[PDB]
Amino acid sequence: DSEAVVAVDAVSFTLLQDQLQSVLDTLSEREAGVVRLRFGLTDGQPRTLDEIGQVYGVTRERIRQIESKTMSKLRHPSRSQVLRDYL
Amino acid sequence: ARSTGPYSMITQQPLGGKAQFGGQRFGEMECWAMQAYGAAYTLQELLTI
Amino acid sequence: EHPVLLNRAPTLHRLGIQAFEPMLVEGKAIQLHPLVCEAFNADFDGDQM
Amino acid sequence: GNRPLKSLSDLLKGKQGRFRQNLLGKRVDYSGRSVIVVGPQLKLHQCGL
DNA sequence: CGAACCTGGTCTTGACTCCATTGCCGGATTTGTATTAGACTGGCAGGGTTGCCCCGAAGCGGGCG
DNA sequence: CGCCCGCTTCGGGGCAACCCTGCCAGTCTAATACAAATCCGGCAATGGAGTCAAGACCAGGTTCG
Ligand SMILES: [Mg+2]
Repeated sequence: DSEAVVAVDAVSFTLLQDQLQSVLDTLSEREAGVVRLRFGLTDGQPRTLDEIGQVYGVTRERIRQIESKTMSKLRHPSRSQVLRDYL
Repeated sequence: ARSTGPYSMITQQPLGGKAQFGGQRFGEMECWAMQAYGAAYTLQELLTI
Repeated sequence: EHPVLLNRAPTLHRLGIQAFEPMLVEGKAIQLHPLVCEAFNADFDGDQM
Repeated sequence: GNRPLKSLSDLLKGKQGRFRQNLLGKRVDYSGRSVIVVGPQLKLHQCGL
């Protein structure tokens, strides 16, 4: 049954979620909120730049600046060695 | 040997034979043997989870 | 200190399943203690457990 | 090929029904087999692996 | 003790690009349905041999209103 | 006269161990004619979503008077 639950990717995915929430908690709060809303990690609904700037009450260019700054922070390998093995 | 491998289609048992992984058939007489010991939890293990 | 079971089909009676403490052995054949051959009805003609 | 078909009553009758084949005796995970050899230096509660 | 700096971002504003997303709109293709006027008129066709057990069905000899 | 029931036989379903080990089975009147549906290919309304350039804006760490 090649669509059955493989039972090792599931626990790898749960460990991915735990480690990913830890690494996203290593940042500040506006940053992690922007990342979680930009990639839908809180409900499965991917919020875009205008919704995020609306729910934070700023402009969308500020949201894109914060997005680029944090995604530059995450590509630093100190925030990345614990996630590199997850591909 | 098998820890977790392929699974059967209609029923959801582990598969069979060294060509796949498969497990060994914990058949009916072995169920009788572990009943006769009185090991109830291990029988529940081997037939559910 | 983590025991395993040793089935031998056909499990005629209650002592076909016993629990042994395992230990690591060079090679690929399960080493069985000789004093349970009478319970397992296991000569060493190529029997598998 | 002139093979009789398998109706609903043939899913339960005989040795290949759900009862004798998949309800009572299941393939299990966390399992394995091998050929056996004599272990005359083992303790009684030990075994090879 | 103050002046001036230059730099950490913080945020906004406007201008521009790109891109999905319907919306027609027309041709291609795909699927369904109908119609063929000489006469034609009751199937192939195969297997199947164990033995034992329990039970239920059909039948035959036995007596009888 | 025809009427009914006790043993006999005929048939019919159920069962006959258990581990591994294997892996994918068949065949002919034949096309037109049309219409609904579907689909797919190409511009054409976008406006939303992203992207950059520029700056205003602070208020704090760095240096000169
Ligand atoms: Mg033997």
